Amino acid sequence: DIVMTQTPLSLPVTPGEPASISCRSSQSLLDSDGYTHLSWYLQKPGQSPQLLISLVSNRASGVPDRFSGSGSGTDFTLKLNRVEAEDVGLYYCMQGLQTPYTFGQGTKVEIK
Amino acid sequence: LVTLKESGPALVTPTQTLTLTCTLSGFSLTTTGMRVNWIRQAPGKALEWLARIDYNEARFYSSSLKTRLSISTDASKNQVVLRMTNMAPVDTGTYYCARSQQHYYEDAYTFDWYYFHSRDNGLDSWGQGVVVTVSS
Amino acid sequence: VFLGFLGAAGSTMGAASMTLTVQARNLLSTVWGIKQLQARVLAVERYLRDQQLLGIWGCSGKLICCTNVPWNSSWSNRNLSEIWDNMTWLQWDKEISNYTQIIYGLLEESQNQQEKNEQDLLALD
Amino acid sequence: LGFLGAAGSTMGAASMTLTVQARNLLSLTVWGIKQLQARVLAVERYLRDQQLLGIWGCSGKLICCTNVPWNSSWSNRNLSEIWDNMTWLQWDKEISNYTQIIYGLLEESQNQQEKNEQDLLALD
Amino acid sequence: FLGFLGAAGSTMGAASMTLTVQARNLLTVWGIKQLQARVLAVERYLRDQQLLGIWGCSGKLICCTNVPWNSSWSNRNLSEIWDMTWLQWDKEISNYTQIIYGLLEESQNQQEKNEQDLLALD
Amino acid sequence: ENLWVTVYYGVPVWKDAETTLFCASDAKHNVWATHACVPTDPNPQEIHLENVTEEFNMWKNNMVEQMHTDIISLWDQSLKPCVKLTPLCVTLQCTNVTNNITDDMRGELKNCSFNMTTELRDKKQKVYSLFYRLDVVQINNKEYRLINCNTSACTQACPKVSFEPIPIHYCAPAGFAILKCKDKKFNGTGPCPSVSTVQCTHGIKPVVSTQLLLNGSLAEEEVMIRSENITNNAKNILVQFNTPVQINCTRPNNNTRKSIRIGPGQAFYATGDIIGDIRQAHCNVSKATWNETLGKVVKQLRKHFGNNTIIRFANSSGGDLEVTTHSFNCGGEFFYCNTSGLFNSTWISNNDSITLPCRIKQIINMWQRIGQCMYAPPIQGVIRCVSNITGLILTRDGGSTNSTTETFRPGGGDMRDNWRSELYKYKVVKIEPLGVAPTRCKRRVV
Amino acid sequence: ENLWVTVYYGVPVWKDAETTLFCASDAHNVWATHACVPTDPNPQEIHLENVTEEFNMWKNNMVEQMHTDIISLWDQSLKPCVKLTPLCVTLQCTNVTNNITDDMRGELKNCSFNMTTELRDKKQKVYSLFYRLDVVQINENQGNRSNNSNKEYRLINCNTSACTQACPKVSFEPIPIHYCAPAGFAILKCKDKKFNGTGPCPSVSTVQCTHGIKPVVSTQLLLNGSLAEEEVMIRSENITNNAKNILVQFNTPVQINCTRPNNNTRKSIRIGPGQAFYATGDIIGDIRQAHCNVSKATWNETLGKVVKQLRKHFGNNTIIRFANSSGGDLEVTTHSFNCGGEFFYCNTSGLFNSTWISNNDSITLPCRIKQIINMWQRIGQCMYAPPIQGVIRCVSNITGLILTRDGGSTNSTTETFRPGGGDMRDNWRSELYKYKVVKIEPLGVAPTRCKRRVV
Amino acid sequence: ENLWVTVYYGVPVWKDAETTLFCASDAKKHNVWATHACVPTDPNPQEIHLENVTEEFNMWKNNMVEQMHTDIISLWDQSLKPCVKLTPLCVTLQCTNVTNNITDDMRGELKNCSFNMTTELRDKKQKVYSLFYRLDVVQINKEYRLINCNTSACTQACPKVSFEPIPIHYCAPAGFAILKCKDKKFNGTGPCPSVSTVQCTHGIKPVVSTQLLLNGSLAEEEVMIRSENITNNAKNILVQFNTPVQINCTRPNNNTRKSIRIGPGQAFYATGDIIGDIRQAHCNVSKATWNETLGKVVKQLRKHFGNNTIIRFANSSGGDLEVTTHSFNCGGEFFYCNTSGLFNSTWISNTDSITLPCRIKQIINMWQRIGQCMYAPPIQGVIRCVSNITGLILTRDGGSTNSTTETFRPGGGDMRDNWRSELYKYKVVKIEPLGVAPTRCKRRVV
Ligand SMILES: *[C@@H]1O[C@H](CO)[C@@H](O[C@@H]2O[C@H](CO)[C@@H](O)[C@H](O)[C@H]2NC(C)=O)[C@H](O)[C@H]1NC(C)=O
Ligand SMILES: *[C@@H]1O[C@H](CO)[C@@H](O)[C@H](O)[C@H]1NC(C)=O
Ligand SMILES: *[C@@H]1O[C@H](CO)[C@@H](O)[C@H](O)[C@H]1NC(C)=O
Ligand SMILES: *[C@@H]1O[C@H](CO)[C@@H](O)[C@H](O)[C@H]1NC(C)=O
Repeated sequence: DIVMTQTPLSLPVTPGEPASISCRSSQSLLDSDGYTHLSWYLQKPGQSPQLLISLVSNRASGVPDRFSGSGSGTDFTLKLNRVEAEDVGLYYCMQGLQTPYTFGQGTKVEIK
Repeated sequence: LVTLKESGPALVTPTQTLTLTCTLSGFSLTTTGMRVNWIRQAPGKALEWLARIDYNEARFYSSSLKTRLSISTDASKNQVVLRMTNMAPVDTGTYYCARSQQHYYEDAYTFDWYYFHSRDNGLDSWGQGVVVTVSS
Repeated sequence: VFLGFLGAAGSTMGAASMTLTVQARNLLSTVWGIKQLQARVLAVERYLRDQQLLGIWGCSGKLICCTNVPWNSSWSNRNLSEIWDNMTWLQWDKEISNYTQIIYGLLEESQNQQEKNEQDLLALD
Repeated sequence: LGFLGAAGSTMGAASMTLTVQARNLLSLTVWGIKQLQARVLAVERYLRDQQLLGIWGCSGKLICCTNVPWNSSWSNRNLSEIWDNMTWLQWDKEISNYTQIIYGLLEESQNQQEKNEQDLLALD
Repeated sequence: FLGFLGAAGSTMGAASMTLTVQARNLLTVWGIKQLQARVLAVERYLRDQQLLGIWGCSGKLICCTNVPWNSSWSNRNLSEIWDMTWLQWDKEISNYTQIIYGLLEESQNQQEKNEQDLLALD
Repeated sequence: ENLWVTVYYGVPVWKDAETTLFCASDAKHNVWATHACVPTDPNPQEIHLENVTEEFNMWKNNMVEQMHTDIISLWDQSLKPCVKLTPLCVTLQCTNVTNNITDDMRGELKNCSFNMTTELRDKKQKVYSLFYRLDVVQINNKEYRLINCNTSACTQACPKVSFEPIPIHYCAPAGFAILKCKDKKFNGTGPCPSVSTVQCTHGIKPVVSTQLLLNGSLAEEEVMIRSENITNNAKNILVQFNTPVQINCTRPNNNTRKSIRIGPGQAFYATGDIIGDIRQAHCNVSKATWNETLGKVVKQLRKHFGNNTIIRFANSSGGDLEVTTHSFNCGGEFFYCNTSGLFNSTWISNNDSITLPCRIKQIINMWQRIGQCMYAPPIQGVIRCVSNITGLILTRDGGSTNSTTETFRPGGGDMRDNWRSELYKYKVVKIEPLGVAPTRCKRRVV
Repeated sequence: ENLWVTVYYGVPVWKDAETTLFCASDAHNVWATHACVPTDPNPQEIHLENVTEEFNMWKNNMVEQMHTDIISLWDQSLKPCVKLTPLCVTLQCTNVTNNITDDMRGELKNCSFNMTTELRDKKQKVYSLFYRLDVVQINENQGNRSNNSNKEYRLINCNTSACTQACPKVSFEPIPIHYCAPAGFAILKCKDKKFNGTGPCPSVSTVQCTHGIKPVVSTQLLLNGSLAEEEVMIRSENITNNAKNILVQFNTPVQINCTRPNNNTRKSIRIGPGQAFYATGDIIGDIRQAHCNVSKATWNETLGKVVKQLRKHFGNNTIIRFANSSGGDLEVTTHSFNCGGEFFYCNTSGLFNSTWISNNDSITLPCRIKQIINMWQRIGQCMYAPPIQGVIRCVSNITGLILTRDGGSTNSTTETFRPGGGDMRDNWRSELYKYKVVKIEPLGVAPTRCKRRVV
Repeated sequence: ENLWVTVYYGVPVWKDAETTLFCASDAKKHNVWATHACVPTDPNPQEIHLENVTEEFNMWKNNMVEQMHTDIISLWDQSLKPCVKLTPLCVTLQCTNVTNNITDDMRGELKNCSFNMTTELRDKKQKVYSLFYRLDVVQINKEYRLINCNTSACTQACPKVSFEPIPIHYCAPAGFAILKCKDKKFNGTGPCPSVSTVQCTHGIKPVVSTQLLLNGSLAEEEVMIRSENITNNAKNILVQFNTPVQINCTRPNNNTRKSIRIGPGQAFYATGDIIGDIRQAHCNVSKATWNETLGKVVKQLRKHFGNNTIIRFANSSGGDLEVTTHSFNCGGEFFYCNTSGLFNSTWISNTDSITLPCRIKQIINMWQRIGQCMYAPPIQGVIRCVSNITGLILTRDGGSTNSTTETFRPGGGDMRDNWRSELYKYKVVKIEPLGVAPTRCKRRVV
């Protein structure tokens, strides 16, 4: 299985302040067709997780514009331009290169 | 809109087979690219992908829990059933379900449905999830 | 050439034997291109088949040439005046095509024996 | 010397060398069909000229004499200025339109000679 | 009748009598192959016929000219030559063959000029 | 005291043989490839042969088969550089045609709509076209598909070439001759007392007809009947006329040709719309001339079946439309006429024109070829075409009991029967210059 | 000197040259096109005594022309057939288990894929059974699919070349063809009973056309060939060279019974307008591996005869050993041939599994059937063999082998011989061993006491 | 005193005729021109000089140039026939300008286009990208399309074959001969006083160009100007250089070639990211030698247009890029150079290098055909070639300036003038061995 590492464990930031969540993988997630498979998920407190970004940079439908992602190979960062009061929750990463899919340890976001 | 709902026993005794029924709404598993996953979440811990089933009855399970998981589905009532044998008390947690698709596109010249990649392409929708407690 | 090509077909063999130059002169004159080439090659091979058969005899370059072979009486069984004065070349072939091959074979051995006789003759002068 | 090297020479000088011109009369891709058609045309032209010569009294003869009288109105020239002063090309340009009437009479002359030889050889 | 090419192993005296059977025997992918082979065979026959027709043997398959036989060509007595074979004799005269052909051509071309001058005396 | 054999080179001796003839045209692109043919002679003079008769035999000569294969090969080669109609095999949503549809054309024309690709393969377009009922089949407003979809896709006919039959001449190569007959009382087979030799045959029109001979030659004396075995009803009866009648085949539908861009460079010419009135295509032939022509057929046909017999003309026996209807082509449009009004009469032993309903088919498969085929583009404007009926192809019925009531129906077995009616006098032959004859001549030896 | 030159046209003389030999058949089968001229009913074989001709193989042009002609004939036969271009799709295959056996476990795949119908807008889902040697997994990643999971596969020729499919109305039977020489050329047949690969033939006899040459295609064992006269023969360009194929010809044949016990069913789907793809239907009955049966005693006696003939070219005290193929692709490492339209790839390891010391029962050869065949060691011109309904049986005559000497030994020890077969020209070299085309020269000069008479 | 007509065979008499010439080349992988199947040439060609003969040579009417044009067209089409067709490339391309190390002159010349292409599988596609030049792409309404998309689809040239102009020789068949004019001062039309026959002509390079005769034959002693009508402004007046000038054409962009699986077994060689900086292709011609050659040209033109008449060389007069730009092939890629810098001067009586900007096109129409085009694949590496220009194809301008200020501008869109600049010394004649002449000799009666 591909071990996924997520840094940092907790990200306490003030509203309106940019934040970034780093992520790594044991091996490269580049498919033979040239597509890098990696997705980000947000789990609100008391709600089921929802998809944020897919294929590293493609944004999900209905998700806010502030969410963005980048990276290639074995390094992926989830850059957030502005952190709102509703964006607090647990952020999870996922690799879709091969089964079984492994999630990261999570990144709790709490207001300062 | 596409919605998913899960159901099963909330309190399960140890060493008993646990079954989970997932109801699909707004879509069907008979589509050329649909697939339903199964991800569980322990209280205060990270998520864990358990198993998934494709449209062509392709079943995929986890490496550590291959001998305990068993997924199946039927096109009659449009439901997905996941079976888990030999439940341990450490397996207590919220069990969710998800939806993913290969994103098949139709060509304009020929009328063949093609695709760019053969993977999950992100988990679009997620279920509400049920709380399964393993205790005596 | 006033009679034209094949104009002496219905005439007698005596009158048609003096106009054999027109018939001999008329012997030469994609998928369509390949069939046209095949037709031309077939005409060339048909001309060479008769020309070499007439050349192996003592009639290489003569239209009316005689041979040193006695005519078998059983082939015709009739007179000579009635052949060259009322009979045509078309009806004569029907009477000689039954054994024309044997006549042709004879015309070959006679030329071979005449040629070896000439070869043995040219030895001292 | 060489093919056609005697073209600029006189009629009498060019008549001495004729085998050098007689030997050169035979010698998926489009090249195959092109060369095949050209080979067929060349052998057909050689065969046509050879048979045209064979119907006359010259069978395989380069210098062939004929008993046909020469019409003075065809050229109105003597033997000295046409064999020691002019070439073959200049002679061809003078009887270019008089060749068919000479070729036609040659065939009938040979046809009469053949029947005269056949009838004489039959009487004995 | 030994048959086509059947007198190859015999001597020159026996092979020279039955050579007419060999002289008269000289005359989609398959379509083009057949056409090319037929064209090659036709041109291969006419060439030899002309080399012969150029000399005084246009319609004579057995002829003897007046060109002097250079002894250098063979340097071999005549009685034993007629009775080796043609196969055993062709490999030796091979080098002198082109010389012989040229000599024959020259002699015929002259002979024709001599007969032309001979017919001019009357 | 005897004779000696003397060979002659150039004797006039013929032998029947098969030889591939070569074309000859006046050289005035064409569907018969006039450019890829040797030009004809300005005056192919004939050589009349006296005191000789030749045994002619029809239905067995290789000239008709050679011409049939040549016509098929020329038709395929002239159609090869055209564009292919492979993307046209899709679902067509067709509806009936509006704008005062007549009773005869009721349901015979459909307004089909389908999805086709533009010059870019990643973009579609919704185009519509008018297709006849004979060119479409229902799929079980309803969905329709072309009749050539389960078989092979048909190439469209390049508008640059024309379907006008250019008269071609067949000539025999070196070493062969084509003898021709010249007597007026020429039978089907047998000997001909007036045989002539000509280098090239006359202008043969490569017309394609299945029931009535069109634009052919005329008899010089009277109507003649030709058949392999007149007593056998299985063989077709070839009839030719001495005075032809005129047929007036028109197409009153004033249609507009619409070009549809189906791919890069290639274009599909579809029937845009009927700007004018809608009416059924028909052919007009005078009743008096047809009645007189039929009166001449019975007079020259009763000699083979008796004078007291009664003959009856019936329509086609039944089967496919392309073999039961009079099919031809005028200006690019293929017609299929119902000749039930012509062959409908009874003959006893002793306003003024007949209309014939004709159908129009675009996807036609000429000859008996099934896989290969062609799509005929619609010709804009009113089509006008007049021609001469120079012959018929009849077929008798079985039984033939009580030696009367001989029913005659039109035939149409193969296209060869058309060219057989034109090449009836000509016959190829092979000449043999070698000749053997005895005389008193003896070759002198040295 | 009183000797002068004389010319003779018609002299019998020979010369080596290259010409385009045309064919002749006894007379749809478009593989031969049936347009070739028929052979004569009485082939005249003129014996040519008192003459010896130097015959030499491995450089003769008749085998090269036959190879090029059969390649052109194969291309012409496959030219009007239906192309299999739309078959390159993602095939959802799985292993078959309906009455499967232990030896055929995983050798047959039950594939499912989308196919086009006669209409372009509509598509159909067809099912076909492809062999394991004709499919390759597309996405080999994302592993751990359930033991019974539909893995995604694709044809082997998809990434090389979309080739055609063999038409069912034609047959690949080896119809004998006779190569005739044109005018001005002759074919010399060496009728020597003990003729060796290169040398002067004592008894030579000309002929207008060769005998019936069946264009059989094989790689290791020569099937349906011409046997020897009295003793088996072994030929090679250089017997001391290990890089040359050692051709072997037998004098008596060994009966080989090849069969396919699977009761195959053929289903026809309309891949497009007028074009049809004959797919493999449901198998009726049990599934068993195709094989070939060879008699043990007959093969052992034939091997002993070959060993006896191998003791004269080398030392007769040398140990002759037989091993299987070294390796490589299945086209050369296995005995590949055609049997009733079905291509077989037999494992001949059991045949060459013996050693010889200078002092009923039968063996089963496991064969595998492949549908994609390049057929001439090509890289972009293959063909698809349609399935044949019912069982398939074949009775052939293995008349020879194509051995390859394994060099590197010393002191005349452990001389091993392995079967080989490179170019397909070696298969026809054992059949055209007696023929050699020659160009005749009817012109010749000689001396005689003659002179041209002055007239 | 008596004369008798005699027949002579093998006379040296020839007549002008038309025939198909052979193929001949050295025995020195594939080629777009005559492949290995061509007949090899002899290492020692025979050249027999002929005296006392003045043959009337005449170019622009001989069938040698027409036959060469026809077989060159046939060879080009035959070579492009088995190659992969680029018909599925007609898709919308989302192009954008390239800015990686761009220059001031190459701005907008190259477009970085991305499109959805089909892979080897029928039910799968790939998102590939390629660099296309601005001259072969057109806007649709960022979305672009190929210039050949609305016309006939182009066939991608196979990389195995090469466009190198390997010299070929046109051998005459049997019975025909090739006459070479040995006169050094021989113009287009006139009787050549020194004509020498030859079995096969010299090496004619099948190089195609539009304004400059590249790798042509040099004049023997001085620049010669040939034209059908020296007084007409039309007819494409061409010149020949006695000495060659060097031209260095190169593509400094270090281009790369990437393979895209367009279909099963078909590969579309596209353009990847170039390595290094970008730069415009150019051709370098030395100003000194070009000015000297231009000085020889005006000197050779003044003898035909009269003395003390100032002449002016200016650039093309308009039209498409094929006639307005100097097009040729260098290494495999096709160039289109702006030759305005060369023909730009005014020569008045009594009197370091020039760079030419070039453009490279991938989708071209080599000949004057719209239905046949070919996509040249991009070759990797730096292209550099040195050649010789041995002639120009000039065109005059009409005017009534009293024979003053004669403006000469290049042109000549026809390829047959390029081909004729080498075949001017040769002509085809038909040998007539039959001849009749009278002599005093009579055939004896035997
Ligand atoms: C160059 O070619 C020209 C024609 O372009 C030749 O001009 C000839 O000039 C004479 C002068 O008396 C005229 O009678 C002829 O009619 C012209 N010929 C033609 C074909 O028009 C000129 O002779 C040629 N120069 C050389 C040196 O050969
Ligand atoms: C054979 O040849 C030799 C050498 O020329 C000669 O001496 C000898 O006499 C000849 N023999 C006969 C029998 O003629
Ligand atoms: C169209 O015509 C068909 C017969 O061709 C008929 O069955 C159908 O009812 C008609 N439809 C309409 C809407 O008139
Ligand atoms: C691309 O370059 C062209 C040509 O200079 C220019 O007109 C156009 O605006 C440019 N486009 C962009 C997006 O820079």
